[PDB]
Amino acid sequence: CPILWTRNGSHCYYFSMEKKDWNSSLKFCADKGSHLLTFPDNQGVKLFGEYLGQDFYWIGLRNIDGWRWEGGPALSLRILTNSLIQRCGAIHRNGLQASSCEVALQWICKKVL
Amino acid sequence: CPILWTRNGSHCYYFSMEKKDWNSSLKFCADKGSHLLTFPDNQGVKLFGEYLGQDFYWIGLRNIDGWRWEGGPALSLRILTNSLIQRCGAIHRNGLQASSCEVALQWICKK
Amino acid sequence: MDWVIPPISLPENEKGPFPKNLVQIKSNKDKEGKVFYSITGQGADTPPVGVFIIERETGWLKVTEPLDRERIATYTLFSHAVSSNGNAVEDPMEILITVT
Amino acid sequence: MDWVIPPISLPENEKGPFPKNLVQIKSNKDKEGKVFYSITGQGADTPPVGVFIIERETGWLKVTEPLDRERIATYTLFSHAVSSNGNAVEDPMEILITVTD
Ligand SMILES: [Ca+2]
Ligand SMILES: [Ca+2]
Ligand SMILES: [Ca+2]
Repeated sequence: CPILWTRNGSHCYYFSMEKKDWNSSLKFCADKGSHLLTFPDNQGVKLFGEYLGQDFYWIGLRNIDGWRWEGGPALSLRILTNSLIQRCGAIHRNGLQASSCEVALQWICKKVL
Repeated sequence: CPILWTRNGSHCYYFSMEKKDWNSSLKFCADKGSHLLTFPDNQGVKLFGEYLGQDFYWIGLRNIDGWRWEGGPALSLRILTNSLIQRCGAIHRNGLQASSCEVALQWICKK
Repeated sequence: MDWVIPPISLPENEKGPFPKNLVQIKSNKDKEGKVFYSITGQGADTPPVGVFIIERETGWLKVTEPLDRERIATYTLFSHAVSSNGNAVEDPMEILITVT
Repeated sequence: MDWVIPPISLPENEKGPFPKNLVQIKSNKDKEGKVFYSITGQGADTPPVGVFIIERETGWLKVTEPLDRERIATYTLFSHAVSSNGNAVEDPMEILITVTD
């Protein structure tokens, strides 16, 4: 995969350096023929955490009527939440965490192959 | 060119997420069989600026009695400096910039 | 409802100097004009007083001393936002902070 | 000389709210005891007063308003560090801040 993207077997990931709000992050991944990182089987979050310094990264997870993976099922994992108005999901070394969608954060894109 | 490392041509790079002072960043790349990024031909800094968001990254550039690339020649490029005691070199979007060697910054290794 | 709250994470036993920034909260009402912030709750304006403070003009929530998970595991704060004329531009927002 | 100064990059026309953090400076003397910081220079304590301020106990250098490269392209500040009794633990350090266009 291209420069700035890193490979893990069959998976190609983009751990952004810049920060964007949730919607712009979703759009950046699509525009690059990829998608915001998801764990649709609700597995692998703890493991993946070993790749995340100390910052939070936007992932394809949102709460519109309960937490859901973008294009996937309902979240079955814990997500630490500070306030009820935090409706978009992020990941960091200690697990999943909610944040207001307008907040600029780094994001992670994923593409297969 | 393992996970967290990125490839371009025959080169494999590590843009860190974590931060370390200059000596420790130099030691990290060495422990990984690589070296802190250098531009020994004094070329390519501008172009490389694209692979950098807005953060400063430690590279192999040092000022003991003058600016020099680690195991390379004298620096011949501009380097923004706030103070005379900033003796380690970093790179970011806008070019090279000096920083005190004790400051924790992200870093870039090259293999 | 125009509150914007970034993800708050904070380990116990942090080293100073203090105060240290946590996150910058804001109200999108600041698009119409400058907004001023304050916080209430235990750890803020009630015992343990002043452990958390907020920069009134910037919305920067900060912690003023090291924390001990075994002493106090979580804090519940409330954020407030007002306009130049001192009138509220948001209803208080409850913020639960868990000490890692 | 135990000053530690991170790289300072500052663009003109920044939006608020203000004040905004630039870098956190410090003296390695803070290992021996508490250090208190202050800055002097035009832009700090001489006209234009207050454009830059520093948080006395943390060392956080901050800017208080948008800058205009066209009107002032650079600022020369001097940082100072003292012990609890007011005695100096460092000699002043000149800090040149260039406003990015
Ligand atoms: Ca404890
Ligand atoms: Ca201008
Ligand atoms: Ca200009």
